Amino acid sequence: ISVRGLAGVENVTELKKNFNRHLHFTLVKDRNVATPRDYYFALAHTVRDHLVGRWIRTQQHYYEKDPKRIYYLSLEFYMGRTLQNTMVNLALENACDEATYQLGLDMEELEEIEEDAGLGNGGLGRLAACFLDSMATLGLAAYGYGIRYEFGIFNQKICGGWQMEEADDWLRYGNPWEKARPEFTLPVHFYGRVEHTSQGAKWVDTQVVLAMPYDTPVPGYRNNVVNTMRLWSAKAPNDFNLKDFNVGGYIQAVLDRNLAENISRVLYPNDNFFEGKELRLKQEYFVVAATLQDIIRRFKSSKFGCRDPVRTNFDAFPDKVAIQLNDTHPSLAIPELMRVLVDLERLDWDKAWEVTVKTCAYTNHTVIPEALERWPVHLLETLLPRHLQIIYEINQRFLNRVAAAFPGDVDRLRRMSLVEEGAVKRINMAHLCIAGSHAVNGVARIHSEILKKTIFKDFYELEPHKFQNKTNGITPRRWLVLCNPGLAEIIAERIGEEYISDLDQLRKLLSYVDDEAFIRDVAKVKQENKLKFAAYLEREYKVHINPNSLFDVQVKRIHEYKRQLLNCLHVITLYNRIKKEPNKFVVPRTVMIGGKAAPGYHMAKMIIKLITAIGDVVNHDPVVGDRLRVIFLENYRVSLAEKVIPAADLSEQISTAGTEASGTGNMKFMLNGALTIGTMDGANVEMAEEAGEENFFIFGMRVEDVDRLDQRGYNAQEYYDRIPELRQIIEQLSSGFFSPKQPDLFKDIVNMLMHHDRFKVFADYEEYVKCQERVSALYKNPREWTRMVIRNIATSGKFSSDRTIAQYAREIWGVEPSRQRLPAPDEKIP
Amino acid sequence: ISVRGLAGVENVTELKKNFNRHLHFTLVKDRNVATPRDYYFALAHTVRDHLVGRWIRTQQHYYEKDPKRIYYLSLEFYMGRTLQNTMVNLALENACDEATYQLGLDMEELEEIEEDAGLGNGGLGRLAACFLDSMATLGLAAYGYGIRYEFGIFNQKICGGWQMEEADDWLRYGNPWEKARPEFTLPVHFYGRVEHTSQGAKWVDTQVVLAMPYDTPVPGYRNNVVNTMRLWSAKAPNDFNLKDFNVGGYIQAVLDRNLAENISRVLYPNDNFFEGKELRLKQEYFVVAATLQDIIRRFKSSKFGCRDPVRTNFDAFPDKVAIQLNDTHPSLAIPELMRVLVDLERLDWDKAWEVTVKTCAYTNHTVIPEALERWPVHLLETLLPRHLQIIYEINQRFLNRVAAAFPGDVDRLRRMSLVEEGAVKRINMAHLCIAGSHAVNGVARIHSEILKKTIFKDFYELEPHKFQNKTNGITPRRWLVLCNPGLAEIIAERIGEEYISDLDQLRKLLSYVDDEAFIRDVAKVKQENKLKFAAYLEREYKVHINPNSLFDVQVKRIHEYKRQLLNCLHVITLYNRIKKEPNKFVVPRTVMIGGKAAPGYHMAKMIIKLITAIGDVVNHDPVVGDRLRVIFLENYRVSLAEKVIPAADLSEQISTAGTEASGTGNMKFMLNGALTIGTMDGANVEMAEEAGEENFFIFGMRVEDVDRLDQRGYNAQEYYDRIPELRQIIEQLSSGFFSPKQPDLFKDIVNMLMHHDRFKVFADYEEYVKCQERVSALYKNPREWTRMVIRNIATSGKFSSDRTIAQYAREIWGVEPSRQRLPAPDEKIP
Ligand SMILES: *Cc1c(COP(=O)(O)O)cnc(C)c1O
Ligand SMILES: *Cc1c(COP(=O)(O)O)cnc(C)c1O
Ligand SMILES: O=P(O)(O)OC[C@H]1O[C@H](O)C[C@@H](O)[C@@H]1O
Ligand SMILES: O=P(O)(O)OC[C@H]1O[C@H](O)C[C@@H](O)[C@@H]1O
Repeated sequence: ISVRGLAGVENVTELKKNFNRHLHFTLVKDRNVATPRDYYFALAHTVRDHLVGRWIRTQQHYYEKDPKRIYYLSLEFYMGRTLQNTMVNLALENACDEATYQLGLDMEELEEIEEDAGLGNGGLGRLAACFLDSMATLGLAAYGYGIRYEFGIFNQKICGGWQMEEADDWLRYGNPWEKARPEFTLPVHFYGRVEHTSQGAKWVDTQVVLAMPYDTPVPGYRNNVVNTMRLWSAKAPNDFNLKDFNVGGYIQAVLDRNLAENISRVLYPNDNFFEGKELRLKQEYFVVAATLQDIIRRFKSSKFGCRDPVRTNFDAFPDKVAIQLNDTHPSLAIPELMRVLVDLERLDWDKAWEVTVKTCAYTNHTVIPEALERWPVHLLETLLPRHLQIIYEINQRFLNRVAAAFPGDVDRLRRMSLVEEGAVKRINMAHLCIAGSHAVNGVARIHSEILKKTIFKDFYELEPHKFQNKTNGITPRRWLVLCNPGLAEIIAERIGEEYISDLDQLRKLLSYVDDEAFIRDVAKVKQENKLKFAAYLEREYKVHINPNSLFDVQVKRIHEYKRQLLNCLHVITLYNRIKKEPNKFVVPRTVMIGGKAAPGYHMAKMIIKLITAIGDVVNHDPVVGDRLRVIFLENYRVSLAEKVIPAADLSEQISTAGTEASGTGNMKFMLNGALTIGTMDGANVEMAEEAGEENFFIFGMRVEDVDRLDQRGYNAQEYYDRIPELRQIIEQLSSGFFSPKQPDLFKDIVNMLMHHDRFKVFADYEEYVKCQERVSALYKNPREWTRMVIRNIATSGKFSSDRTIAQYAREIWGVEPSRQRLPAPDEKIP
Repeated sequence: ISVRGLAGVENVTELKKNFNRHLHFTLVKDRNVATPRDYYFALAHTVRDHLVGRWIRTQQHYYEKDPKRIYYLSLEFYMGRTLQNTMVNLALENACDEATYQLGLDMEELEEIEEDAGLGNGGLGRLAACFLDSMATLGLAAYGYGIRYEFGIFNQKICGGWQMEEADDWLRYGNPWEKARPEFTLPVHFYGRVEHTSQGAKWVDTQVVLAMPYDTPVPGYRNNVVNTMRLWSAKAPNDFNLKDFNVGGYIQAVLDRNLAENISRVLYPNDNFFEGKELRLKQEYFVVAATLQDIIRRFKSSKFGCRDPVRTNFDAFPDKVAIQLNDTHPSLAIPELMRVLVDLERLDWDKAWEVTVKTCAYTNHTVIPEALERWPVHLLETLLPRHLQIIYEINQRFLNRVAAAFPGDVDRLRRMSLVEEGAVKRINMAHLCIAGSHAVNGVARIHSEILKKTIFKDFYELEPHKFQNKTNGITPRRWLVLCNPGLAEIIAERIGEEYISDLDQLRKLLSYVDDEAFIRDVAKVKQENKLKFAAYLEREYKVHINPNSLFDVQVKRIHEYKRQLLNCLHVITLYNRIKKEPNKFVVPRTVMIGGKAAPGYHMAKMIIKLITAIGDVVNHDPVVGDRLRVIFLENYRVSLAEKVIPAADLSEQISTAGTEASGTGNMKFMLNGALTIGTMDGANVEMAEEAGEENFFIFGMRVEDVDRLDQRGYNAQEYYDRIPELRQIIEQLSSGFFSPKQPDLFKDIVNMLMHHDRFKVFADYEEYVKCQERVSALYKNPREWTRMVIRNIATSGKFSSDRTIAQYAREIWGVEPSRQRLPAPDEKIP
C-alpha cells in the first residue's frame, strides 16, 4: 500500500477490538447510532493508547538518567491535527488503515473530522511545532511550554469578498490528546506592591491566578521517544475570588471569576505586529511565571534533591537547564528568573545574573519596527512592580558595562538602553533579551547578518560572541511523508527510508535526474496531487478549476511586506494581455492566493477584497476561458497547507528583499515538487544556493538595491510614468473596472501604492513579470520542468528542522542529539 | 463481610486488571506517582465501565418497546457522591472492597475523595435525586432534566463564628460520571419581538444561546436498569457572538461569550425564598426550552415517526409523554409547550391547550409567601415577549371559565388571576401551573389539606379533581444500605434482603421488639456509628466530644421557620440549670446544629453566629464538664448527612406547625435509629401516626392553635413576663453574656423575638423543654429507648420514595411500576 508501516495480522486484530472497546466504553455508543465523529474519536483513543506506554517510560527515563533539560518557551504552538502524525511516527498508519477498512470505514474520511490545534498565527508558531517534533526525533529531553488558549486563530469566512472572523472553538467536542493535570496547579501573582524590609524586597498584596497544566504527547519518529508539551490554563482561586468580603453580591463574585480566567481564553491574532494591550502582557507573564516554577521544581529534585554537594547550589542550574526564548514574548523569564533567585532563594545579584545569562537564549524573528515589543513603563509599573525594579537594575549595570567599553560615547548609551525615553517611557524587550542571554540568533543567514550590521549593531560590537545564526527548517515527517505519501513512496523505492530522519540523503536523487522512469513518476504524483486538490476544491468549496493548468500559489498571512499586491499586479497584467490578443496562446494558470488578515489590519483586509474582486472579473470573462482563474483559498491553516503545497507547481515567495527573516512555507514547497519564483530574501538565498541559481527563478532588488533606492528616495510615480502596462492597471483600479458598484472602493490601495509604499511594489514589477514569463516558457517543456523539480527536491535536505535542532543543541544548548531507539514501549508496571 | 454482594473469584481478578488498565491508559500514571486521587479515579472509571453496557441496552429497550416517558423537570438535583451508590445498586461493593484491598488500598479512604454533586439547596433538590433512584428501581422510562451548573451550592466556612461562602468548583478535577453529548446541542432564544403576520405570530430578532447536554447514568437497584439524567450547559454560538459586526473589538467579542454562558454558571443558593433576578428567569427558560425540544424529538420518532395514523397528530402526545414540574421553577414549560404546538406545529389553541393540560403535572413544596414565584411583567415582556402574550391569553380564557362558574363573584376573579395588579404587575407562577396542569399535589397530607383550605381554596372549588397528595419519601438505598451498612446487615440477618426494594417489610421487625439479641444489636450498631462519627469529628474538624452522651442533632438549612432559635433557647436553658445546681445529675448531651444560610439572609447568618457563640461559652465552662457540648456542624451537605444521621439519637424537627410542607430529613433519622422530638407539622404527623404517638415525642401548638393565636394576636411579651427561665435567657443575650466584646451583637435577634416573631418561638418554649425532659428520662433507660427505636425503624416503611413514586406513577402519570430485571447487561454489539 506504501511504506506507512506493516499491516500485521496480530496488530490489525488488536486494533479493531480496541476500536470497539472505546466506541462502547469510552464514547458510550453502539454501531447503530455512531456517526463519523464518534468513529473518529474511537480511533483517536485507540491510537493514543499506543503512546502512553512510551510517554510514561520516556519521562521516567529522564528522571533516572537526569540529563540537561531543554525548555522551549513560546506563546504559540501551531500544531494542526495530530491523529495522522501520530500514526506516522508510531508506524501505525497501514495497520489502522487496514483495521478501519475491515470495520467498514474510510480512515481518510475520519481524519478530516479532527479539529486543527490552531494555537499559532503563522511562521513563528509553526516553527515551534516543527521544533518539538525534531527535538523528540533527536531524543532530546525537551519540553514545549505555552498557553492552552480555548480559542485559537479565528476561522476566516469570505462574505461578499470580505473576510469575516468567527471564534475557533476547537475544544467544543473535546481534545482526546491532552491530559489535564489539576494536581500540578501553580499560583501566579499580579499587581501588588514592593516592600523593602531588612533582608530583601517582598512582592506583596498581589492578586492570584492559578495555572493548571495540560500535557500533550510529542512522539519522535519511530524511536519510542514521547516528549511533553505542557500548556497552561488560567483558573480563579475559590477564595479571594469570593472571599474578599463586604458587599458586592455572592452571585456576581462567582460570575466575576471569568476575569482571571480570561487570561488563557484567546490567542492574539497578530502576525509580525505588536499590540501593547494589558491582556497580552498578562498572558506573557502567566506562561513565564508558571513555567519557571515547574523548571526549578524539577531541578530541585534532579540528583541535588538527594545529595550532590548538598546545599541548593544553583551553580549547576545552567548545566541542567536550558530555556529558549521564541522571540521576545517570553522575555519576562529573564527578570522573573532573577526575582526568584534573588528575592526567594537569596542569591547575591551577581551570582544570580551569571546563572540567568548562562541558561537563557533568544531567537529573533523579524526586523520590522512595528513588530518590536516596547512595553510602556506605566503598565509594567502597575502589573509587575518588582520586575520593573529588576529591569531598571539590569539596565543600570549593563549601561555601566557599555560606558566602560566605549568611554564618552554618550549616544551609544541612550541607543542601547533597555529603557526608551519620549512620549511615554517604554521598555525595549529585545534589548532585555540580548543582555540576559548568552546567545542571540537569526533565523536565516542574511537575516542574521542584518541583525549584526543594523538593528543590533551596537550590541554586536559589545559582545560579538553572543550572535549566531540558525537557519530555520521544517519537519520532513508532517511536511512530506504525511501530506505527500505518493512522493515519499517513489523516493523510498530508489533510495530507501533512512532519509525521513536524514533528509540530506535526498541528494542521492541527483543521480536519477536523467532517469526516465523517475522523471515520469515525479511528474505522475504531482498530477495525482493536483487532481485530488482540484476535487477537494469542488467538494468543500464549489466552482471548478482546470488541473492541466499551472498551479500558481501564494499562501501565507496577508501582509504588505509579503506583497500579495505584487502578485495581484501580475494577475491583472496577464488578464489585460489576454484581452488585447485573445487568440494568442498562453500557458494556462490557476493562481491561488490564501491567507488570514489580522482583524485590525485595514490594508490587509482591503487586499483580500481586491483578490476576490479580480476573481469576479477574470473568472467570468468568456474570452479568457480556462486560461486564467483567480481563486482565494479560504481559511488557510496547517491542515489546508497539507493539501495545497503538494499540489503546487509554482511557489510565490516575493517579499521585499530584507523584510522576510526566513520564511518556512518556501521550504515546504521546495520539498514537495514546486519550483520557486522569488526575491533574494530570507532563506530563499540559501535555497537557491543549495539548488543552484539556475534551478531557481530569482528576480527583483537585492538588499543593497533597496538601500540605494532609499538613499535616493523612492518615487512610485517614476515607475507609473515609464511603464504603460503598470499605468493601465492603476487606472483600472482607480476607475472602478474591478469595483463597478463602488468605483472608489480601492482608493486606499492606489493612494498607498503611489504615495506611501514602504515595500516598493512598483520597483520590482518589471523584473517580476519578465521572470514570470520565463517560468511559463519552462512549463511548456514538461520534461525539463520536472528535471528542475528533481534538482530542488534532491537538494532540499538542508532545510529539515532536524538539522536546525542539531545545531541549536550543539552550539547553544550544549547537548548531543541521538538517534537511539528508547528501549521499546513494552508494558511494565512497577 | 456484609451483604454488599459477593466477592467472586473471577470478578475480583477482573476488577483489579481493569483498575490497572485505567491507572495506566486513562490516568496516564504509574504506581510510583499515583496519589489517592488517581486511585479514586481509576476505581471510578472501573465501576463506570460496569453500567455502560446496561445504560445502552436500557435506552435501546425504551426505543424498541416505546412506553410512556416520564420527564422530571427540576432546577435542582442534589446528587452527592456517586461511587458507592453505584457499587451498591450494581452489587459491586464487596468485590471492589476486596480487589482494592488486594491492590493494597482502603476503599473507604478513596470514597472520601469524590466531590459531592451539590446541584441543590436542600429538600426540593434531594427529593428529585431520591425520585430518580426510585424511578429507575421501579423500571420507569424516566428522565431527569436540569441544568449542569459549574458551581453548585457554596461550601460553608466558619470564620470567627461567622459563615464564609466560597465557590464550589466541583468540576475542578473532572467528573468521571457524565458523558458530554455535543452532538445533541440545541438552540434557545431570548429577547427579540413578536411579528403578527398573515398565518400566525412569529418570535423574531432573538438572541441565541446553545444548550449542550451532558448525560449521567441513574442505575436502579439491582435490576439492570440504568436511566438518564440529562443536564444542560450554556454555550455561545460562534457566529453572532462575534459576527454582529461594525466595531467593538475582536478580542472583546470573544471575551464577551462569557455572558451567554453565565446562564449555567451558578446555582441560586436560596432555599424557600424567591429572588426575582433576570439571570434566574433565564436559567428557568433555558432548561425548559431545551428539554421540550428533546421531548418532542423523541416523540416525533416513537412509532409515529414510522407510521401510526400518519399525520403528526399530537393527540397521542399525552399518551406518550408526562412532564412533572418540581415546584414552579420549570413553569414556563406550560406556555412554551403551547408556543411550539400553536406557533410552530400550527394546532388550534383549544387542541393545543387540551394536550398541554393533559401532559403536565405540578408539585407544590411550600406555603410561605416569600417563597412564591411572582415574576414582574416588564421582565417577561423584555425577555420572553411571546410567552407573555400566551400567558395573558391563558389567563383570559381561564378567568372566563371562573366567571361562568361563579357569576358575579368579582373578587374571586381578581384573586384567581394569573396576573397580579399593584405596585408593579407580576405573573403568579403557581396560578399558571394549576391552570395548565391536570394534577396538583402537596408533599404531605396536612400540607395538601392546607393547600385546599387556604392558599389554593378558590382553585380547589373550581376543579376539585386536580388536587391530590403524595407524601414524600427517601430512598432506602442511599439512606440506609449505603450510609448504615451495620444496621442494614442486622435487619437482613432476621428478615432477609427483600426489604431494600420493599421497605414495608420492615414491619416484620416488630416481632423482635422483645428479642434480647436484636435489642442488643440495634443498640450496638448505633454505638459503633456514634464512635465513628466522634472520630471523624476529631479527624477532620478537631476538638473532642463524648460518645456516651445523647447525640442531639438538628441538621437542615438555616431558617426562621425551622426554628434553630428554639433549639438554642433550650440549650441555654440546660446550661443555666447546670450552673444553678452543678452537682445534680443530668443526662449528658452533645447537641449538634448544622446547616447553610443563604448569603443574603441576614437573620439566618445571625443565628449561625449565635450557635457558635453559645458553644464558646458552654464548651469552656469547667463546671459543665462533659455533660453539655454545643457543636456547629460545618458545611452540611449530602455526604455529611450520610455520616451524622446514622450516629444520631435525637432528631429535631421543630418547625412552627403549618410551615414545613413535609420535610425528609425527619424520615432519614427515623429509618436510622433516632427518636424524634417534634411538632405536628409536615410528614411528622404521618410518622407519629405510623409508629404510634407513644413512640414519638410530640409537643407544641397544632395548626389550629397557631391560627387561634393569630386571631388573638401574638404578643411575645406575655411569655417573657410569665416564664422566668425565658426572661433570664433573653436578658443574657441582651447584656452580652454570650458576646462580651460586642454586647449589643445580638440585638436584632432579641428585637425580632420580642416584636416580630413570625414563627412564635416563645409560644412553644414551655412545652418544648418539658418534652425534652421526657426524652432525657427515657435515655436513662437504654433497653426501653432501644425498644422504642425498634418501633420507629420497623414502622418507617411508608416513607420510602418507592412508595411515593408508585403513587405518582399510578395516580398522575398513568404508568405501572415494575420490579422486573432487565435482560442482563451481557456484552452485545449490533
Ligand atoms: C508554514 C506555515 C506558515 C508560514 O508561511 P511563510 O510563507 O513562511 O509566511 C504560515 N501558516 C501556516 C498554516 C503554515 O503551515
Ligand atoms: C435530606 C436533606 C435536606 C432536607 O432536610 P429537611 O430537614 O427536610 O429540611 C437538606 N439537606 C440535605 C444535605 C439533605 O440530605
Ligand atoms: O513530573 P513531570 O516531569 O512534571 O511530569 C511527568 C509526567 O508527564 C506526563 O504527564 C506523562 C506522565 O506519565 C509523567 O509521569
Ligand atoms: O437518543 P436519546 O434518548 O436522546 O439518548 C440515548 C443515549 O443516552 C445515553 O447517552 C446512553 C446512550 O447509549 C444512548 O444512546
